[PDB]
Amino acid sequence: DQSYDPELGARPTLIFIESVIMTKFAIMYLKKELVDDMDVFVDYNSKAKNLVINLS
Amino acid sequence: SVKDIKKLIEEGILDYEDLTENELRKLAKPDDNFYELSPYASDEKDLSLNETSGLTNEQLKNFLGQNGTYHMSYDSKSIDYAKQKKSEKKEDQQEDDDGFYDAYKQIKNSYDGIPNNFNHEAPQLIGNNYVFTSIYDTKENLIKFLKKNSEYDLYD
Amino acid sequence: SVKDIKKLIEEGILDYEDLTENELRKLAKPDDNFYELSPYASDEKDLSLNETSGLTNEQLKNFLGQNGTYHMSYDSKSIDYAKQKKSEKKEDQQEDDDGFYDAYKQIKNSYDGIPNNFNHEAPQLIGNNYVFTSIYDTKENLIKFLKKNSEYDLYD
Amino acid sequence: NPFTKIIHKLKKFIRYRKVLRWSRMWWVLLVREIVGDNTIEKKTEKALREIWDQCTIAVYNNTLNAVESKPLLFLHGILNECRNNFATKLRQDPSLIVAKIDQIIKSQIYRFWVSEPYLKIGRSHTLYTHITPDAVPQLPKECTLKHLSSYMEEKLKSMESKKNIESGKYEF
Amino acid sequence: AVYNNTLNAVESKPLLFLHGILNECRNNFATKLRQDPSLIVAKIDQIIKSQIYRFWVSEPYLKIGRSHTLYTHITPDAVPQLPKECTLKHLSSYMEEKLK
Amino acid sequence: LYNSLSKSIIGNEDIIKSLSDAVVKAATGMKDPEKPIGTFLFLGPTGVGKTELAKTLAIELFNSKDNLIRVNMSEFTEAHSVSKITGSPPGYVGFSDSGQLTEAVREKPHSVVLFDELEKAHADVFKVLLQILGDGYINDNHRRNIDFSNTIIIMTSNLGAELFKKKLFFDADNSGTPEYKRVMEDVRLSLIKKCKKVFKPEFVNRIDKIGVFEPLNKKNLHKIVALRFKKLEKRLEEKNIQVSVSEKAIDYII
Ligand SMILES: Nc1ncnc2c1ncn2[C@@H]1O[C@H](COP(=O)(O)OP(=O)(O)OP(O)(O)=S)[C@@H](O)[C@H]1O
Repeated sequence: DQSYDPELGARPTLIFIESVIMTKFAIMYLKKELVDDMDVFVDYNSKAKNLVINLS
Repeated sequence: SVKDIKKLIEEGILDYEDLTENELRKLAKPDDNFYELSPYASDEKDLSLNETSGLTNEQLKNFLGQNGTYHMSYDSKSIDYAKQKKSEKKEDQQEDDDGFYDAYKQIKNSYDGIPNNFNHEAPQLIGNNYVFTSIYDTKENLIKFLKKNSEYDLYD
Repeated sequence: SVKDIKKLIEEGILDYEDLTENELRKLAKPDDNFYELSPYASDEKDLSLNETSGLTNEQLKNFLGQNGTYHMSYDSKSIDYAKQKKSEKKEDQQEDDDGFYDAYKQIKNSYDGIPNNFNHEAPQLIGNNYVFTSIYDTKENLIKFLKKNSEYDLYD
Repeated sequence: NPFTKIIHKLKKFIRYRKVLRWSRMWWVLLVREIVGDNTIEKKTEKALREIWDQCTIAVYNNTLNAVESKPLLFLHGILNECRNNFATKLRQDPSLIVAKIDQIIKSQIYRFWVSEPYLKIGRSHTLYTHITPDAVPQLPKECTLKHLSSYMEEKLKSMESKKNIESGKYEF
Repeated sequence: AVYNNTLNAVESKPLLFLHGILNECRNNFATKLRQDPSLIVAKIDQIIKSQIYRFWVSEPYLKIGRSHTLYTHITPDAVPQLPKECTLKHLSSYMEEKLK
Repeated sequence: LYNSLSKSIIGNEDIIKSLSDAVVKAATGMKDPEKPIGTFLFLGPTGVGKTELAKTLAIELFNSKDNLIRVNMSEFTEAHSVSKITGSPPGYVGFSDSGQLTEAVREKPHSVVLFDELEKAHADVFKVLLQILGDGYINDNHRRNIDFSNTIIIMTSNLGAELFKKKLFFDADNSGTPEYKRVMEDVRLSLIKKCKKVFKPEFVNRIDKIGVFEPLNKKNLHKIVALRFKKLEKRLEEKNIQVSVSEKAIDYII
């Protein structure tokens, strides 16, 4: 719903996956808040917002 | 009691019927963004002026007035001239812009008493007094209030 | 006592009320750059002349004067001609603004009695006498003096 | 000049009396679609009713079909005649008269002007004079341009706002 | 020319007329006035382009247009002055301060 | 790298956030094996440092101007000029080289690929570019793949003259948040809308981040010029030049 555009053919939906969600996975991997063996469980907070609950 | 705070309470607790006369007057006045200077405007493609328009012919108007069993009213020179100059470059863009979103936005603004490129707050007479609305804050729940409840009685 | 030195003292020590009549007369006269020959002007894009303008029609003016329940006043031929030539030989040369700055400079000069490309010192009647101002030295603190204090009494 | 004014007011009554029943009726609906519950000027209707009457005079001389037999052929004929007759006359439209008749043609919401409450007035024997805004029942809200326009807010600006991103303002 | 083109009332929606009238005389002055020493076409350009004509319709100004005064009675004294922050002269001065 | 780009280039850090994080995805396992990493569309007004970012990334991410690969699109304005990108097909004049651009990427796969000004090209040149931003499956005349993975494809084009940013920022304020932020996005949407007008919107989907650059004025221009004198400090010392700037030394220039 943040990037729905059928006229552009749902590539901006995947750019929004790559430019937002995957970029936070890349930044938080360099600084050591993500161990190599971590399970990731993305969930929306229903507080205007996204949060990823890290699990081990 | 302040202009800005009451509209944050209209969804939560209190309705529109219990406001003060000085509170209904204040909520219909423009905000503080009015009187704040900003010399910026854009998108000067307005549907208000017609480029195909021409003067009164005064010989055709004489001829159309006598009812003359005629077959066409308008002049059709300048409105075929605009059709020809539109076809000059096939319209890659505009075969479906300018027949869509920019039309319905400017039509809805003309129901609120707002000019087409006008980004600021605009009055419209509702009943006995004026209500300053804009594109951004349409104040639609006030217009429902001052039309319905203010049929018989007076509010300022 | 000299024309040039007094305006260097207006910020520092003395105000405008204590000047001599011959000092207020001298400070409103033009400087020594006036009478010095400099035959060069540039940027001949003035907002004073309108290229879209035309003669009085004398048949339209007869028709518009009788109030004629008409729908358009002006002629709209030369002002659509200038719109068409702007879109064709201009879109190659792409868009130009001419209002981001050249408009507001020439408007402020017209409030000071200065022509649009006029780089020299220009008079404007303030009260009873003239004050020669330019673009460079606007003499705004004198205009505040000779309007406010010279309402009732006379100064030369 | 007042005498010539009288006969050419009569010539819309001796002939053209059947169209101006359907014409003034489709104009009372059109003023409601253009304005939509704001105070209309009683004086410059008369400037624009004469242009709308000259649109229907111009269409009914071009049609072999009857008006009562096939009514929507005239709405496509009359509205497009005054989509251009207003465009060649009205320079400035503050109330957007050319612009709204553009969208009544392009969105085809003029089919509600010919309906079961509306076909009863045009068949009945009323002179054009007697057709008032009270005689014309109002369209439902879904058929005013307002509702349709507002329905084009919601669609576009739900998606126009989902045009692009601040790309990093979104935190979690 | 504008009031014959509007079904809306003037008192009901006033700014539609300011956009209609000023643009009509933005061009009516342009087709008639060749030389503008007082820059009449040029200033009406910037009143449209900067939208500072919204102050011409305000709470002191909506009282005159509703009142029953004939147009011959309206003088420059009956119309109250705009504040200095609203006029074009301070708008044109504050612009040149910012851009220079 | 986000801090080092903020040194030499000042404005439009939100583009830099989209630019630097593409390198962050490349440095880790967050890599897209099909799409080339870091495709961008640099629209903006004339005069700002748009092509300057491709110079800084060659000096920083690759330590050499050799990894900067300029493409003079003024050479590629004709519809016949598109064969100069991919080389001449077999049986014709040439064919020994695989092309101007396509040969040079083959020996340096880790390099930025600058496209100078996409506003001046025939649309047939854009047709090859659909594959270029889309995949690394670009074939030569001998039909060998070219590795456009790890290539940052910077594509500046002006369109500055035409409209939006062309409208001169009316208020040369640094950033009015309730004003500048709102109006800029409205012009940027228009810029994207214009593309559908010309860049054939299939090409827009291949873009990872269209970035509108903010036009310079007195607040921004005051900050740029001292770093240009610091560029005179590094280059022109050893032969001993060490300049200094003042309050009046920048105000005299602006
Ligand atoms: N934000 C900036 N940071 C650093 N230097 C800048 C910046 N903006 C402009 N410059 C300088 O100003 C010039 C900008 O060159 P460029 O504008 O990138 O060339 P160009 O991009 O082809 O220009 P246009 O817009 O296409 S005509 C160079 O000398 C830069 O060093």
